[PDB]
Amino acid sequence: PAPHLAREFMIKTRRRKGLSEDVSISKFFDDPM
Amino acid sequence: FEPLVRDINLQDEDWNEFNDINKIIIRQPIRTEYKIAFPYLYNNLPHHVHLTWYHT
Amino acid sequence: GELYLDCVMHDLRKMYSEIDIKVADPVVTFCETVVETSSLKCFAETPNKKNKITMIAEPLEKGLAEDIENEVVQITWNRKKLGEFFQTKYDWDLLAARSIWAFGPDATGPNILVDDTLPSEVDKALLGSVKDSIVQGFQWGTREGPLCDELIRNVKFKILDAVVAQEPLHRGGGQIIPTARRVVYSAFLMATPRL
Amino acid sequence: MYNGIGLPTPRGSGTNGYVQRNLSLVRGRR
Amino acid sequence: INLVSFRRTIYLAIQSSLDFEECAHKLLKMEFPESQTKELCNMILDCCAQQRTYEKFFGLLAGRFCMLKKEYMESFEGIFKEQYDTIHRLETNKLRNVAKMFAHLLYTDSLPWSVLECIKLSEETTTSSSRIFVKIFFQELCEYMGLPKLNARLKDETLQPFFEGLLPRDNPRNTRFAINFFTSIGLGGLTDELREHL
RNA sequence: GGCCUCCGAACG
Repeated sequence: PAPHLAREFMIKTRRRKGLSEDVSISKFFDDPM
Repeated sequence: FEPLVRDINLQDEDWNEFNDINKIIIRQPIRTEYKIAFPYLYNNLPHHVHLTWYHT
Repeated sequence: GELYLDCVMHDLRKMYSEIDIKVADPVVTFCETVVETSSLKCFAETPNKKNKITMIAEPLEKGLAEDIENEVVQITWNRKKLGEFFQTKYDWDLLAARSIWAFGPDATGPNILVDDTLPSEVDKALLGSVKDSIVQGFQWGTREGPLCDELIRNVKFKILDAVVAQEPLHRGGGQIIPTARRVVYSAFLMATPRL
Repeated sequence: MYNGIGLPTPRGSGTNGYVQRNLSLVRGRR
Repeated sequence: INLVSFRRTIYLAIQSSLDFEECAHKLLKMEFPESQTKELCNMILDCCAQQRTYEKFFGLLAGRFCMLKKEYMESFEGIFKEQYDTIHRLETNKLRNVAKMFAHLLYTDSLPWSVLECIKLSEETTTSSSRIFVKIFFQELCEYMGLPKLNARLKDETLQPFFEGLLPRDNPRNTRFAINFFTSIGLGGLTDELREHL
């Protein structure tokens, strides 16, 4: 009933789409600063 | 009626993992009436089926 | 709709080619968006250490998103008509509405590209020469979001610190275009995205 | 064969057990 | 007559229908009114302790049963409060079954709420049935209930101050006798709070 | 929220 359905739709969307779990863009995308 | 063309069971470990997903979307518990009138909803054994009468 | 899936399944299998085909359960196509503005600044650098890209993301207005779906002012129209549409519609400043670089993906998706900064107005050749590069890389990054790899909606981008190259051969398309999606991914991450 | 449950041959074994959902499945779902 | 026949059918379906978690569909299919709910819980516990050995199916039927509706878990709280009034009145062999069912439901903790407060009688006042059964349910419930997380999490759940015998600090006989009875029953470091407080 | 296979006569 809660946003867990949307976040689970993103995680399952990446798993079914062939993408890694990711969800952390700090180290991957952004600079360490 | 009967199982008709289906004999007993036909499946595969790699085919079930590719077609289905351990983690997938869950909204409704797969309504049979939805798959009845929609031959594209149920892809199991679509052979010799007279169906798809839309509304009224 | 599901009717096109039924006629496409019965047409494909029952009409075009007869073969065993197993289809998975249908699902809606997810989209990418931004709930809030990006507070953290985007720090990007070329692999050859030449050009540096910095930008921030902000959610577009409701009338700006719906107008973006309606296309609002024509992209081929002069910048004066765009400044009059954004200034007379979203109450944006003349310099802010006149700083728009490029539109969203395929001039369709609600993604704005504009550079408003004090040093940006000092060097015109920096933003002009760097326009086709960042926007050339931002078009590919706008189709696949940083999370679900979906088109970004209501995504506003404003470049702040743009380092222009010694020689232009130092930072090329490979040092610019892919780096534009990384800064957009960082700004989208700090922007608290929403599907 | 209903949705999720059924016996292809109803004459196969004994009689078709008119199953429902079990007053406990709702307890496990809630 | 109504409770005799209701207990005859409840015991007939209780001794039958293996994996009683599925038998809950028949128990709820009986459609007993609210007046037969409390008597069905008391007689349900009587059939739970009537077996020759401790049965986990009774704990599962009580967990799902009591976990079904609000008056169900409420009937488990009130029925557990009435069960705490047994003490020496309960059978010796059935005390292990009451400790196994009460320890199984206590491990889940869902339906019981104040059962932790109703336990822990005074220092020198006991029937030895709640002390021995409290040691059996404390050892088994300590093993399967995650005793470090059960005692550590139970310390912040305010269950100890709500219990008479579990109260440390002021009362010397409660904390001291609780340290001697707990440490003597195998609690080990679980009595260090009452030992240092005493 | 429902779905209830059952179903016998000789000869030998």
